[PDB]
Amino acid sequence: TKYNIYDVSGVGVIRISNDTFLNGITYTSTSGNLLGFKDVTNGTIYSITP
Amino acid sequence: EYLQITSTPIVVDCSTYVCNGNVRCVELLKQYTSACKTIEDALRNSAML
Amino acid sequence: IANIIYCNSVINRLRCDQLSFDVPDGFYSTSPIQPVELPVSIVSLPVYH
Amino acid sequence: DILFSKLVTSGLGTVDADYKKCTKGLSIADLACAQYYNGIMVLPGVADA
Amino acid sequence: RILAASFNKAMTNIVDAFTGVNDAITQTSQALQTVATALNKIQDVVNQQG
Ligand SMILES: *[C@@H]1O[C@H](CO)[C@@H](O[C@@H]2O[C@H](CO)[C@@H](O[C@@H]3O[C@H](CO)[C@@H](O)[C@H](O)[C@@H]3O)[C@H](O)[C@H]2NC(C)=O)[C@H](O)[C@H]1NC(C)=O
Ligand SMILES: *[C@@H]1O[C@H](CO)[C@@H](O)[C@H](O)[C@H]1NC(C)=O
Repeated sequence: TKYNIYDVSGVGVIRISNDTFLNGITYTSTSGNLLGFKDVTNGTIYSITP
Repeated sequence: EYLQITSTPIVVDCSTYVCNGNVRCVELLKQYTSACKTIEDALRNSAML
Repeated sequence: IANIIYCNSVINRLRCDQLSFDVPDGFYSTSPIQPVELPVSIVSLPVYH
Repeated sequence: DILFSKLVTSGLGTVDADYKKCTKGLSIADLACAQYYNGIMVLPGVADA
Repeated sequence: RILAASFNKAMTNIVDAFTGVNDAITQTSQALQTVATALNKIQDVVNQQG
């Protein structure tokens, strides 16, 4: 899917996760690409992969 | 006495690094015919030898 | 025109991208074709709106 | 094994990624899987264990 | 007589390996492995220089 998640846009696949990362809502790689995000409601983590 | 006998090989996909899987970028990249081929041949043949 | 090759098969696709009729033995990188019918996903912070 | 533990544990360095792990995406991609998405592939050491 | 005969038979397997008419039986000895290694190395020189 073509996504725009917390104002970061791209194309990838979204999955559910297993992590409980407490800090922040967007997680990025060194290149800057979006690796995951959190829903500021329940708090679930999701992952993003090309 | 210590002597190094190997260096860990690394290969890079030229299209993915430069265009990040964007379908329009890779189409423009294809005019750079001699660019990716030189890079990929250099890294690949080093690993084979 | 001497000879042509259609870029339709998997081996011919690799030959077309490597831009040579003969390909040496080895391990070559490749990327599958992206789907074009692409849904849209949006996540945003609820704010003063 | 003293020469492989007294020396620095290079967990931030070159390690061949488990590609069966990365695309499953059950957890946020680690440093090795992050490199894989940008086209960088580190191959297993030729001087195997 | 044996030293000469084994030498002469070795040369035939070398020349035929360079041409490739014995390519299906090039693993019969690690002496013929060096012929495959040399041809592998030469072809890189002939191609990579341009
Ligand atoms: C130098 O290279 C030569 C070959 O160019 C090596 O000769 C090979 O040595 C092995 C081990 O002795 C031989 O294999 C064994 O042969 C015996 C008898 O047939 C058999 O019982 C074993 O199960 C195994 O097959 C091999 O046939 C022989 N080949 C030739 C062409 O002589 C030699 O070992 C190398 N020497 C050094 C010091 O690196
Ligand atoms: C989920 O994460 C936990 C904590 O890291 C780990 O123990 C477990 O192996 C993970 N589960 C799967 C199925 O990968």
